[PDB]
Amino acid sequence: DIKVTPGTSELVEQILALLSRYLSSYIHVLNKFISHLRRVATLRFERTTLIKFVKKLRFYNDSVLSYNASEFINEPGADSFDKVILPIASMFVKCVETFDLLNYYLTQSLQKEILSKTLNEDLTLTAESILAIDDTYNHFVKFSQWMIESLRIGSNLLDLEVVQFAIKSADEDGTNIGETDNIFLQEILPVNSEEEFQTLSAAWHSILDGKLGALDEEFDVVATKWH
Amino acid sequence: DIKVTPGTSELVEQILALLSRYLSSYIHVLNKFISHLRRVATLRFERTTLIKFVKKLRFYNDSVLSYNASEFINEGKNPGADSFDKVILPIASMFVKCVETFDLLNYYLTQSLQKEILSKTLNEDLTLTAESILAIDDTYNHFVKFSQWMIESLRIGSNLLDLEVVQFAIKSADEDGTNIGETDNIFLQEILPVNSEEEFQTLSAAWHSILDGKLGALDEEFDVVATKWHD
Amino acid sequence: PVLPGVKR
Repeated sequence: DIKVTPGTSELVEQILALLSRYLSSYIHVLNKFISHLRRVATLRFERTTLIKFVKKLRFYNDSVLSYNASEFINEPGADSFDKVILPIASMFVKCVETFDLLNYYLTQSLQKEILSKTLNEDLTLTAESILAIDDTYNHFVKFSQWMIESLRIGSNLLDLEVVQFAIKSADEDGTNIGETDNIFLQEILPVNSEEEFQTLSAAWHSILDGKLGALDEEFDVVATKWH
Repeated sequence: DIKVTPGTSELVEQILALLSRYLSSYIHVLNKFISHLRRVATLRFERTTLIKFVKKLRFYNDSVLSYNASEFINEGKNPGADSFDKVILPIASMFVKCVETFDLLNYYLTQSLQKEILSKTLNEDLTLTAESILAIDDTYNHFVKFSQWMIESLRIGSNLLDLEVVQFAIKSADEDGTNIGETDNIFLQEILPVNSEEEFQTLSAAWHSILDGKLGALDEEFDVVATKWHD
Repeated sequence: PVLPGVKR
C-alpha cells in the first residue's frame, strides 16, 4: 500500500485542472452555439436541451475549481494514496459519462436534426471538430481508466460504458487476444509508488493538454462558421 | 418633423451595441470579482449585493441583444411613416435606465465597497486601482452626456427623461451662480438641436467613436485590476 | 474636450 507524500495535494489540483479545461472548452463553445440558436426559431427546443447540458457542465466546473485538495488529505500512519485518488477518479468517470451523453446528442442527434430543419449546413459542426471531440473523449476515458486500474481501485461502480463495451465486443469477436490499435483493450500496468503515479500523471497531462489544445482550435473555427 | 430613413434600423442597432459593450465590460470584470470574493468569508454579503447588480446588467444586456430594431420601425415611402424621434424615444429611455443603474452600481462599487473592504480585510488586495475608478467616471460621464444628446437634440426632453447627475449640475450651478457660462462642466454644456436624420447619424458616429474610446480604455483598466486579484 | 453636437 502507498502513503501520501507532501506534494500529493498539488498533484490532485493539477489533475482537476485538466478536467476543468475540458469542461471549460465545451462551456465556452456551447455558449456561442446557444447564443446563436436564439435567432433560429425552428431549433428552440434543441437549444433548451443544450442549456441544460451547459448548466451541468458549469456545475462540474465550479465544483472542481472550488475543491481544496489540502482540505481532504493528511500527511507513519497518514492517508493511503489510493483513498485520496478515488474521489478524483470517481469525478472523472461521472464527467466522462456526461460527456458521452452530450457528445452523442451534439454529434449525432442534433446534427441530423439541424440538417432536417434548416435544410443547410450553416449551423452544423465541421467533420474535423467532430474528430477532435471523440479523440479527446477517448483519451480522457483512457486516462480515467489508468488512474483507476494502476492503483487497483477498480470495480463495477467505476466502469465506463465505452470501455466495458469494447471489452465485451472483443471477447465476443476476435480482436480480443491481440495487441490491437484499440486503446480501450490495452492493459494497464499497476503503479508501484507515489512517485511513479506522479510522473506518469504529468505524462498524461502533456498528452491530454495536447488533445485539449487541438480541441480548442476546432471549436474556434466552428464558431466562425456560425458567424 | 423628421421622418425615418432606410438606414434607421441599422443606426438603432449601432447605438444599442454601444450600451451592450458597456454592460458586458462590467459583467466581465464583476464576474471575476464576484468569483474571488467567494474565498473571502468576511465579504460574503457584499458579494451577494454585486451578484444582484450583475443580474440586472445581464438582463439589460440580453434585452439589448435581443431587440430587433426593424421590427418596431415602419418605413413606407420616404407617409404615414414613423417620426424619427418616435424610434429614438425608447432607445434613449433604455440608456437613461441603464445609466442611472450604473450611477447606483458605481457609487457602491467605487466608494462604499472600497471603504468596507479596507475596514474588513485590513489590506488592499481586493480594491480597485485609482486608475480604474477614473475610467469608471470618465466612461459614465460621457454615456450620460450622450444619453442627454439623443434626447435634447430631438427635443424629446422632459422631467421623466432627466438624468440625476445632469440635473444636479444644473441646479448646483444655478445656486452658486456659475458663472459667465464658460463652461468646464460637460453637464452644463448645451445641446444643439438636430434638423435631420442625416445629421443625427453623422453625430451619432462621432459619439460612437468617442464612446468606444472610453470603453476601450475602460477595458484596459479592468484587465489591470483583474490581474491584482490574481490568487 | 470637444464633444459633437455640444456647445462648449
